[PDB]
Amino acid sequence: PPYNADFDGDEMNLHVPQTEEAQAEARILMEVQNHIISPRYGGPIIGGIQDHISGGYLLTREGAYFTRDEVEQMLMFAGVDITELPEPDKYDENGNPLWSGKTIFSLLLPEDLTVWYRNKLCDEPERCEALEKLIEEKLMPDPEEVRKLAYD
Amino acid sequence: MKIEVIKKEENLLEFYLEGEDHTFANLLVETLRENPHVKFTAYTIEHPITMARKPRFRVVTDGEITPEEALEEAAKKIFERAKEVLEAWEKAVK
Amino acid sequence: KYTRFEKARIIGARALQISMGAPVLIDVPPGITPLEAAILEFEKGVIPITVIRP
Amino acid sequence: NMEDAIIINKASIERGLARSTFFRTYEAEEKKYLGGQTDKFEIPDPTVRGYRGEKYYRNLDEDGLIFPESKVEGKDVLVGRTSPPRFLSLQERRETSVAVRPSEKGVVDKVIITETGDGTKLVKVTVRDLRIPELGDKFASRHGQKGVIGLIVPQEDMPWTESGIVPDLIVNPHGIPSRMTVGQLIEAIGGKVASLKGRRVDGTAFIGEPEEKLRKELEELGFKHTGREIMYDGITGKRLEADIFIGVIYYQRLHHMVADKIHARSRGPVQVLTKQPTEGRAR
Amino acid sequence: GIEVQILEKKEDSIKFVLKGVHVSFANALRRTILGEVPTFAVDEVEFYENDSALFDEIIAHRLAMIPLTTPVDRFELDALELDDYTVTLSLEAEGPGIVYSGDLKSDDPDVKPVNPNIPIVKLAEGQRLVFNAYAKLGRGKDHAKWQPGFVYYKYYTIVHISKSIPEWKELKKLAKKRGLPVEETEEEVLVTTIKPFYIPKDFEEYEGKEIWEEIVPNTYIFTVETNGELPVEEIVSIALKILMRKADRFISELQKLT
Amino acid sequence: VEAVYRCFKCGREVKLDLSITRDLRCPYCGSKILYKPRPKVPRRVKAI
Amino acid sequence: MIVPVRCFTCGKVIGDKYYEFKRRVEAGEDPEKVLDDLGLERYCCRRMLLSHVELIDDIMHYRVY
Ligand SMILES: [Mg+2]
Ligand SMILES: [Zn+2]
Ligand SMILES: [Zn+2]
Repeated sequence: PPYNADFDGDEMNLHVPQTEEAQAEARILMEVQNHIISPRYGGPIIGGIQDHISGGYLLTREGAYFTRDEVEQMLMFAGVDITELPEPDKYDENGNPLWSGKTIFSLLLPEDLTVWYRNKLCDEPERCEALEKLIEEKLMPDPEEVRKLAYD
Repeated sequence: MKIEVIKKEENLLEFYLEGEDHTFANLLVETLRENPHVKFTAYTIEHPITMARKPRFRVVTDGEITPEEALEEAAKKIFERAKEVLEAWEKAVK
Repeated sequence: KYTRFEKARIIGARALQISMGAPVLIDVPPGITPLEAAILEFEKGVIPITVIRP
Repeated sequence: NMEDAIIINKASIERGLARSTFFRTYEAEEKKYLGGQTDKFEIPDPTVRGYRGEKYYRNLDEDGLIFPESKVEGKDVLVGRTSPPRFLSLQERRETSVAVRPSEKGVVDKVIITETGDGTKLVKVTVRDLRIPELGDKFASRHGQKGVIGLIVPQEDMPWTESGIVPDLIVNPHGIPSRMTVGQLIEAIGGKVASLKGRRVDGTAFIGEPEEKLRKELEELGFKHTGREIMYDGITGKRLEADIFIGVIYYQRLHHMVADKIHARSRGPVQVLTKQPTEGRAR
Repeated sequence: GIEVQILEKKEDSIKFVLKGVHVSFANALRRTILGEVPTFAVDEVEFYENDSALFDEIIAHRLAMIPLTTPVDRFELDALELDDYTVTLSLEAEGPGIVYSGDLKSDDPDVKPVNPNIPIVKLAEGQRLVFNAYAKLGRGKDHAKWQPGFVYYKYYTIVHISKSIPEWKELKKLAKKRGLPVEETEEEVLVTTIKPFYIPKDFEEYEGKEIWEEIVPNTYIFTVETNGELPVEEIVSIALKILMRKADRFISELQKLT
Repeated sequence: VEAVYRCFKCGREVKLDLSITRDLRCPYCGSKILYKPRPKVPRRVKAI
Repeated sequence: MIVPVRCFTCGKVIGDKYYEFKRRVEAGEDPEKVLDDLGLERYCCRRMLLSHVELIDDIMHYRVY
């Protein structure tokens, strides 16, 4: 998105700084991770596009569940340094354990993050209003109470 | 085939396996997952082009047995299954 | 404290000094490049260059 | 394959899919100057000024012309030719050989010797180069959908339909809704219907075979009318959760190949006036 | 227990059911057959005269593409390191006519083109084509020229058709037309999916609630076919033996760590 | 430096010395277009 | 310019079956029946024979020596 580039024949140039001061300037000022937030409107410019959002929805949608091998393989593929799987979310028939998408996604978030908002999939405002009321009445709701009112 | 150790712990082993790809890696990890003493095991290709022949592994156990021993058990089970499949194929094809 | 312009300028001066023959003020792993040596000196806090502000 | 990139099978490429050959013709005149001085086709002696390395004259004949079917590399001399000297020197012969373009490569295909309108000798040499598809090569269907090869996948990694079909190409389902090219989706069904019934399908603009006829005919042949087939993942060996749309689509290889676009300059030469780097890949 | 049942058997195709095996081992066998089983193939050509309308690099590809028979007894085809034995194919043609694969003369009687009718190039009057081609053992992953055949499989599934559907007779007739084994029962019709079976458009509503499906665990319907380089049984046996040799080598390398 | 060449139209043997030749032509037909024939040395091609 | 030796997708050799298919389909026999007789089940192979065009025969007229 920052380059406004798509892989349909676009060509892009590359330059190599030749002096140590120029290399230091490029390394300190011009690193990509420095410019995540756009200066035009104070919002992110680098972010997930297309398949990233679609896969996120597929992973975190209601009813999504994964098996032992899928969870291990996807965590190893993502590069997460996990060494012990969490408790299974539900048990399938034949005794197989299953993990929900929420649990898998939560392993990537910082340990102390807290936030709530409304996304583009909101279609029944009563469901969101109930959750907002529950969060407003006490700033720390019981997770087992939120999971009864969970809505996409 | 070469084993190049990346890092190891009391119950963790992480190693490259050069000269291999998904064909043997997936079978090995799926055989390992049958062992009840393996807590976490998986493999990945760090890059489909440069690391096409270098699948990275990670094996973690609960301390009952050494990961290097679980690997031996899995590789022996693979051999037994292959041989017993071959006998049935020979007996059925003629 | 430091603006990113000041940090970049200090690191660029230190890297050039190290490359031209100045000794490194901290031990470094072998094979490192002078720019990384200057960056290491910086985050370790050993900087002998100060910035003038009106 | 995101953002209009496409993924192609390695085995199909190795079997002769989209394999192409590139041609380029070089020209060399034996000019006749005023006062009787003239050029000459010959092996450049080491004495002459501008004499490049002996390495580059490895593929020349005594008449000054390259042997056909000999493989050449960058800046290799095709036609050796010397020119009358320049008065700043004297008693010298400028080296004015015609050489391959600096970044090109191939095999000499044919050599032609003719006479110009003035009787001076004229030599034309054409060099052919095999172009196997690689990363960065541009492919486009006739419905306006274009892209470049993002990855070349081994055959055993590609998923296969449960009826025994392996895709030759994989495209992202994301460009379809935004581009609104339903005709490509209809052609995908029509191609498989034609290949299964044994005869081609007419796709004329306003009188072609309607979609509903093709959908019924596909169901008649034993497939599903939606054109969706069950595939198994090529890595894990288990079937994907959703049915996958697969068909046959006409695709074209464009002449925008990465082998002609890549270009890098370390120091190069400089322009005479502004003393700045020259312009273009050729120089 | 592990067992193998043959369903079809012909000149260059074998259809069989594998039971008791996990999906991982089945996919490993498929990949081993596709990529690991070695065959003979042309890898380098030495042209002497080529006046045909096709360049050298096209004729070379066409020569490489031709299947060549591979003897099974003379070589350790299951070894993880292959021999470098070389077989030379020579040809000389002239005048009008189509050059066929049967015109290739080999040094070794055990290595020769499988199909003697494959066209190579058309020659006009006064055109000559003389060359020598060198063939060597190679695996199916380095280049597709060395593939021994083509393999795929599918789950062994039983499709259940409830007789509560008003017109299940049409479904039974379609299933018998497709050639699948149909075992009619009370209130329910069982169709064994030896080959893919897609329900028609009008019955698509009945899918799931009435037309449900059952997947028999650890059972896969394999399909192996060859171009004639090796018999299919030899191909399967070689793949299975390579699977054992790889495990043995892994055991050795792992033991080396102690 | 004598060398052999092939005519463009009739494709016949023409032997000529270009360095001294003034009127380049096939003797059999007035064509001024000639090929340089391929050499007879063996050449090696990778069957990729 | 000439019939390919093997199907691009699966790899089955179909180089020898083109002329037979063309002759039988010209004679009047149903193209699908001819293809099924030749043993080309998967449509990946049938595409290669159905869509092929013979173009070696009209470039042979120009020679380069
Ligand atoms: Mg673009
Ligand atoms: Zn003539
Ligand atoms: Zn095919």
